[PDB]
Amino acid sequence: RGEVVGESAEKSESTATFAPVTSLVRKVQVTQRFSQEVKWADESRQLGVLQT
Amino acid sequence: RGEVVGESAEKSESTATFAPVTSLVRKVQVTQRFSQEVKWADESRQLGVLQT
Repeated sequence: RGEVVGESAEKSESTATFAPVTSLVRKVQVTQRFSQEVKWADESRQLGVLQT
Repeated sequence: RGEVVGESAEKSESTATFAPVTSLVRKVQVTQRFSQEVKWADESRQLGVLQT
């Protein structure tokens, strides 16, 4: 901030203050489980279940 | 769905789910009955009745 001062009046200081802020780190996973029966059914009959 | 995991938190599973749906089959008929005298009237006068 600025300060208003007289002719030989004593001057002050006012200085910028700073602080840090920090990230977190999040790991996200998805796991889908199915029978090998479902792989056989899809690859024979062309369902597109594994692709969807 | 995704799951948020720590550095050695235990990972879980979430899998897609599916179901089938089925059509019906439906047979539709229209039958219109007329006298032989109507066919003769129509084709001799050009009535257009049988075209309609």
